[PDB]
Amino acid sequence: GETTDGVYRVMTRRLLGSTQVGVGVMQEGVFHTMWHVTKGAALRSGEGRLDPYWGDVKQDLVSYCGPWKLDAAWDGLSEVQLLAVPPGERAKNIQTLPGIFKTKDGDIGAVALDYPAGTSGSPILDKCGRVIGLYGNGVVIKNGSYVSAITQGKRE
Amino acid sequence: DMYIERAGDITWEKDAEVTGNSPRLDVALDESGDFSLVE
Ligand SMILES: CC(C)Nc1nc2ccc(C(=O)Nc3cnn(C)c3)cc2[nH]1
Repeated sequence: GETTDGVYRVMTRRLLGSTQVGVGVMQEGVFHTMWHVTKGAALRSGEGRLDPYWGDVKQDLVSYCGPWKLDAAWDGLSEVQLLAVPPGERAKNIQTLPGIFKTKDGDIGAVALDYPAGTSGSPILDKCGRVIGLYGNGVVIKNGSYVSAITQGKRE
Repeated sequence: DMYIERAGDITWEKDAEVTGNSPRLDVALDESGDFSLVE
């Protein structure tokens, strides 16, 4: 069905009413979201079907209809925008300077914005509007707030 | 059955709400894709 580039909501009619489980990005005919949103299950777009193509539970990412297309990276210096798509609320851009997640395998950018779990999959953008990652996989800090990593896949 | 609905264009918006801090956190990623605080 709908194949236009842009940000989309991922919904389900399995629970009470219509519930938003997450968000995703459509780009170059490929739908990109986080694994914990769909659990790798197939999606419906109008009257069409989107089948998974690639996924990895450790990276917490999944791509539909084709391989991962998003290849932009945070430069380690500039502020970025979280194009948040919250449940039952309109798309809203929020600008912030990312922090860092120091791991044994390298540093990763991290946005200190807190949004419901239904917001998972919302894109994070650079100055030219390119998608540098997805929001939704992070940690709960001392003061109870959520801090998400900037999660980016690999483009082959 | 999960379904998708369009929510908007992906663009940088000038003069957006500027909020949020920049913390440097020591973390670990487990085999199931879960992050945890290392202190
Ligand atoms: C702290 C609270 C007030 N807010 C809060 N925003 C959240 C966003 C995502 C998740 C979440 O569960 N993610 C995940 C990524 N991978 N998996 C398996 C599960 C939790 C959140 N909590």
